[PDB]
Amino acid sequence: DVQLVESGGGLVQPGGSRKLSCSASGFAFSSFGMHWVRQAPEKGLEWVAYISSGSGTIYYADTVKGRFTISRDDPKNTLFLQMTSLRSEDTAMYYCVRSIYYYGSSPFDFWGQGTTLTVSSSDIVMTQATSSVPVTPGESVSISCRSSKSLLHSNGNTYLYWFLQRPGQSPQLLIYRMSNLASGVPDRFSGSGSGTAFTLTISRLEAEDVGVYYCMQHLEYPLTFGAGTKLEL
Amino acid sequence: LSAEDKAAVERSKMIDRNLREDGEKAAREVKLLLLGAGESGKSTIVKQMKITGIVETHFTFKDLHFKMFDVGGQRSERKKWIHCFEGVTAIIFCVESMKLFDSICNNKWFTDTSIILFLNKKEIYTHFTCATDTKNVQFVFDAVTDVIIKNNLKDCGLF
Amino acid sequence: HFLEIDKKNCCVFRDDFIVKVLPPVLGLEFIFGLLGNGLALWIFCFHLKSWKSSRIFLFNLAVADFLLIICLPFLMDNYVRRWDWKFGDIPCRLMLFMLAMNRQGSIIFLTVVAVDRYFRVVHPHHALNKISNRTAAIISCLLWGITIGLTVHLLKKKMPIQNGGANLCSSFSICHTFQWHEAMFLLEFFLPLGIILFCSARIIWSLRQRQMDRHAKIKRAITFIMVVAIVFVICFLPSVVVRIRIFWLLHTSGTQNCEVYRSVDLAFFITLSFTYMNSMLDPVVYYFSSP
Amino acid sequence: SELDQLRQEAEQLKNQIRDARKACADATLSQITNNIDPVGRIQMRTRRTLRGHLAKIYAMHWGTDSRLLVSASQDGKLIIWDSYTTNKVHAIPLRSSWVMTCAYAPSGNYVACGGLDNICSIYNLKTREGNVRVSRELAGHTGYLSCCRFLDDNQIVTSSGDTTCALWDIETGQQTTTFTGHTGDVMSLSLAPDTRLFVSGACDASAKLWDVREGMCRQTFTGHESDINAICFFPNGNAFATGSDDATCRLFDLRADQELMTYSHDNIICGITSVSFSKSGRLLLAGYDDFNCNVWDALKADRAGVLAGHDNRVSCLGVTDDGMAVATGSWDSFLKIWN
Amino acid sequence: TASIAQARKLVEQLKMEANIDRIKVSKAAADLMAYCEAHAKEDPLLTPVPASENPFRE
Ligand SMILES: CCCCCn1c(=O)[nH]c(=O)c2[nH]c(Cl)nc21
Repeated sequence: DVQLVESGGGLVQPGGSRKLSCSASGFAFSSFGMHWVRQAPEKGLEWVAYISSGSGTIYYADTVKGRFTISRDDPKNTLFLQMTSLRSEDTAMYYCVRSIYYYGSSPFDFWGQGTTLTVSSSDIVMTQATSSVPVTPGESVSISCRSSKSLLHSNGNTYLYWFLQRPGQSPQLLIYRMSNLASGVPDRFSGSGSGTAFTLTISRLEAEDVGVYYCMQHLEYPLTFGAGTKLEL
Repeated sequence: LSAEDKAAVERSKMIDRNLREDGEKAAREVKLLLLGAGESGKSTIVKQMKITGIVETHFTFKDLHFKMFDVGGQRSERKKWIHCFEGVTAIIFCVESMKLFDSICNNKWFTDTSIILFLNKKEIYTHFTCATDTKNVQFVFDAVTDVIIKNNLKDCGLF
Repeated sequence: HFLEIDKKNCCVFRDDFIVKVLPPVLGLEFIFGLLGNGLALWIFCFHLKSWKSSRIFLFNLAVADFLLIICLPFLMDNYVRRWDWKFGDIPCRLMLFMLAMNRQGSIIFLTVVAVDRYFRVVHPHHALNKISNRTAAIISCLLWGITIGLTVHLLKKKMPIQNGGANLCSSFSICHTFQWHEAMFLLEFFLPLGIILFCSARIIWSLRQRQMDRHAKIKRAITFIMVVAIVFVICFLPSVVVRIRIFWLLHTSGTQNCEVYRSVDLAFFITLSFTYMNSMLDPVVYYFSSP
Repeated sequence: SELDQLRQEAEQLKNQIRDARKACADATLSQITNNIDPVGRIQMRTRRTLRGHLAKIYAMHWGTDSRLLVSASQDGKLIIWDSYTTNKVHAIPLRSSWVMTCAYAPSGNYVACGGLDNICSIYNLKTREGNVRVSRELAGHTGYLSCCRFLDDNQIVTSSGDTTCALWDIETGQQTTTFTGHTGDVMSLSLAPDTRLFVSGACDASAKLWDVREGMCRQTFTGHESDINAICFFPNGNAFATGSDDATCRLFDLRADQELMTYSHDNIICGITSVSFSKSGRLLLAGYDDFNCNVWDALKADRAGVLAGHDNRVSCLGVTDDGMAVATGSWDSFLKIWN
Repeated sequence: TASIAQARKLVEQLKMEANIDRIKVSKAAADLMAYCEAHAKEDPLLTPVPASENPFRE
């Protein structure tokens, strides 16, 4: 089965340098692109870096540009992140996500387990006004998050994604391009929208669906996530 | 052009890179078709130059790779699948034989491909095989060489 | 007679017998090259859709020949007026630049076609016999860039020069110095001459040695490459021969009364027009050879 | 004492069925369609040119969404183009280089491709990884295959050169039903839009019609002298065309069980490689091996237009499921989308 | 029995296949033109559509 085990981190002094070795064991690696998604403690997700297939395209977030480097080693199936001048706000959990781009593909399909890193001490903006929605199982609940600019493109598809982060688990993809459904999820989930107003509708709440929902745009880098909205029984 | 479309274009470019590498690697190969009675030493001369579906033989002689497709494995009608093998540098013949020769000498799709004829027991080239296979391989390599000369001269417009 | 150009002692000559031979030959050259190159470009760009690597080089040669033929009418107008450029200063430098650039381009692409044939016939298994269209286009652009790089100095060196009562717009003057221009002319004949001769000799020798003269169309191919070499030599030999002769008459004696130059000077420019016959004859032999 | 009587019975049956056919042949399609307005001159230009192949292209097939087309070639490479953008989506390398045909599942999940290896291997596009893996190899055909078509994600109908068509089951890999009625090799297939009947052009100048559930020859059509090299259903599902080496298309009818109208031109003396209708069943595109395909009219034999942008002959062609364009894979390793 | 079985199968096929149910050439032709005229607008090849709706463009 697909897995992405990373390593490193645990205690760093300010201004230091560390390495994370993200490895995809036993599957295609040269075909897939890879990103780095960092999650501040009890905060939302924040995109960090992305190296393309064949290392022909590399992109960093504006807040870590010049301090972070991302490299891949295809023959041994490893991904690296070199941090320089680790500030106080860089303490977070770092994930490893695969993303393969072609017509009909589902980027951000699989997410790594994540290794915590501790430090001793413009673009499209997307908002989720609602924070906590305590809803008992059995009744449909709508979660909505709005974008500053219309995510629709001249091609005709809108690049808005939805993720579910179960407590103590890595986020997983369940809706890509605002309408489709990731393979391996129940059909009860379904989203919709037009341009700027995006919504997510679940047919019925189960016991295992409880978690936090994130929405991210993918027209152009940097890809800003959204403040996660939590739902509880 | 969104990020997804640009990454798809990059993937396509990598695909063309791999395709071009494979094409350059396989262009130096030369394909040959083995055709004959089937019991007149065809396998004998095949193993001489060696040192379901269609039998395929591969070997290099002098900075050039030879692919030899034996057709004796399939006993279906010869004309019906002849449209696949229309583009081949030459056909090696090892000696119903007269009818087969007459049919292949005036094929509509074989009006440009030469025929190499071997006597064990378009231009047609003939050779009498000997104990030393080096002479026979030299003859077949030379004939394929003139075929390549003709193809290049036709491409450049001189021919 | 005597004149000074850029602190250089030169001997220009505005004589007769120039408005007698040169304009009749130039006019017929123009009116035949127009039709030949128009038919070649029609059969290349529009009526045929198949771009092979040798055909790109042939098309480049055709483009150079067509541009040279278009430039030719202004040359006919100039020689009609008995060496009096009545156009301007920018058009004169532009015309000299175009003349030099497409002459060198025609020679370079002729050499490239000869080298391609040499590789096709003698070295059939080499890589350069199956190159991609991208590489061929890159090579074409590189050769064009080399030509422009060798002729920006003609583009920049001077403007039309007043003399007597008229103006002269020329670059092939005679002066007591050996600049890069005359050496470049001698090179642009001799080096491609050697390359073409070597390629043609090797093609002939290999075709005859490999027992190929029996074939019918191959005999036509041999005779056509032979006449290509012969016509190149015939079209480009008198100009360089007269240039070497005037160089010898320059080093020995020289800067004298310069009347001795005139007897051969009129021999030069006439033969210069002969080179344009090359541009006329390539469509006959190069593109018009498909059976 | 038995062969003669049965042969005479067969001859009598042929005579009486031919007389029954001739009974309702009072009218011809030409005089019926003489009144309707002709379409006129049709200009189809090469909108796009998909390059990347390096050998002759034997077959291709559009997806159901009519944006992706998978094309085979001699180099043993299977390429899934994106017709709108002309950028590759996949490049599958094949075990053998003699693939005569490709296919495409209606759902777009699976891809099939077969050839001289007597195998129509089904590929798994949307897998967990990013590489297309072979999912099955259907063996059991005595000879070479020429067209395997997908009923759905789990049923495929093959057509081999051993005078036999079979309906396989993907998980089991064995033929549930076999169609043995032909005498010569089979070169074509066309699944009806309702996916219940199909017609295969054999080598005996006869095209038969079958039932995917029963497994018997429902009807049989003749009218050609050479082998039929193409087959294409009418969009309504009641007619089909037959391309043969005699340089003449032949529109048939299932209900009438007879030739309906012929398509001949003396200036063409070269055979037919592939035939494909249009969305509305009005234009019968036929690809001849005389280095250019031309557009016909399904009703009045009007040679409306010619597609002559190909260096070599057009081997296979097809039309989208929404009728927007057509493509023509030729022998110079070029796919051209004409609209 | 090879010829006997072959002739038996041939008899079966040429017996049941026969000509069961048939229509007039005029009827089939009328059906064909009815289908063509009912779908003449929705065939982009028959009526060259404007480039704005066309998904193939330079
Ligand atoms: C356009 C008037 C130029 C006259 C002198 N001249 C030259 O300066 N360069 C040349 O290439 C050339 N060819 C011929 Cl004929 N005359 C030439």
